[PDB]
Amino acid sequence: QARPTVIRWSEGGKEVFISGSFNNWSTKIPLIKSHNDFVAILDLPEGEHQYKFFVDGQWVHDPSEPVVTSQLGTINNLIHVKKSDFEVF
Repeated sequence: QARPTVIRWSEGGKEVFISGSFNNWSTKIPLIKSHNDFVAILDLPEGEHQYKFFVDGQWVHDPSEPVVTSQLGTINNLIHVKKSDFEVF
């Protein structure tokens, strides 16, 4: 079960994308420009996901978010998605 999740890239650049473990590093999703900033909203299942940005042609992490080292040895950002069980009530 997935949540809408806001991802904001605020270190600037001209063209931003995100990819991550949530889609097995299979595709990049564009981030929309808005006042120095790039944002996307992602449908992501509860739990922890690793992710990284493709900014002006370079794979880069957000230095303001937590990071982790992959099985491949890469530095990826980590997001925890909270469970939304029973939030209707």
